[PDB]
Amino acid sequence: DFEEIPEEYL
Amino acid sequence: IVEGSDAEIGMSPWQVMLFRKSPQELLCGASLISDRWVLTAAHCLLYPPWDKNFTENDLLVRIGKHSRTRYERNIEKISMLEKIYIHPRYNWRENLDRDIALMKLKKPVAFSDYIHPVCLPDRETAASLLQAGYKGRVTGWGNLKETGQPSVLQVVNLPIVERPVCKDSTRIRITDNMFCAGYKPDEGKRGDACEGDSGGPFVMKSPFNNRWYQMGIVSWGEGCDRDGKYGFYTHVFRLKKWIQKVIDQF
Amino acid sequence: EADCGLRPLFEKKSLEDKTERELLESYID
Ligand SMILES: *[C@H]1O[C@H](CO)[C@@H](O)[C@H](O)[C@H]1NC(C)=O
Repeated sequence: DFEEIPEEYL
Repeated sequence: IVEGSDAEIGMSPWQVMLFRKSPQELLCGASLISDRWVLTAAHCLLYPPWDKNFTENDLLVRIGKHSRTRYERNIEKISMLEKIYIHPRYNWRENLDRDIALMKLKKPVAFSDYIHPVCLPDRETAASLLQAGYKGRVTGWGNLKETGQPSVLQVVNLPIVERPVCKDSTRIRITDNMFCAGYKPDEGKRGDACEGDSGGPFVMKSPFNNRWYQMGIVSWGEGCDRDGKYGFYTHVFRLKKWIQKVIDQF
Repeated sequence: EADCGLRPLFEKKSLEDKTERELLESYID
């Protein structure tokens, strides 16, 4: 249920 | 946080969310104490009775957050861990004595309207404010009940409790490195930290210089917001020497 | 950080949040 974060943060 | 309320925007800009990379979950609370150092509870990282042992690359620090689950674009900053330092006499076998840890960020975080460090107490501050009946403030994205989860950061103000009442409320061995806070059944009002609030800050606002100080770290409790039970917090000023040495060293 | 514990959206603009007065009233000394 957590929105995905930017791939940069891995 | 049980029986607390939604935080205001920018109300606790030192609030950090420790976030697990995989799977993506809330790990714990934490606080920003400089542009590169984050304070949390050691049990957030190391708790072998539950097989918890996290290293740097297992997680991320999310700073400037308000919503629990959303990626708050253009507001939060997500940082990587360079190193974790747990108190070497942290006592996970027994009672979580010296429940404290530091994390160094890979790069400094930029301060903003939503991101700003809290102060750490010196002796006069602690002696001035750490008094039975004085209230501090605890914040977190943890459980709303002992037995769901909040949409946004929660806040609760709680009074510090006399040491004898703390001791008499529990069979656990309380140390000088802990204090407890919360209302007594007679007081009528309610509120506590809970599961997921672990690691986050207990702060007080000095009436002398009107700065916010982190006096405590959310450490443990028996159940949450139970009548006659209190929340237990790490005593930040008692562990200040260790904090200074680690920061001065590394 | 010599500016620690001063919130941009509150202390730095002389705004108070909704429950900080509750803490102040408990600081009876
Ligand atoms: C488990 O954590 C690390 C591995 O992440 C390991 O080196 C360590 O010895 C273990 N437990 C202790 C008490 O740190």
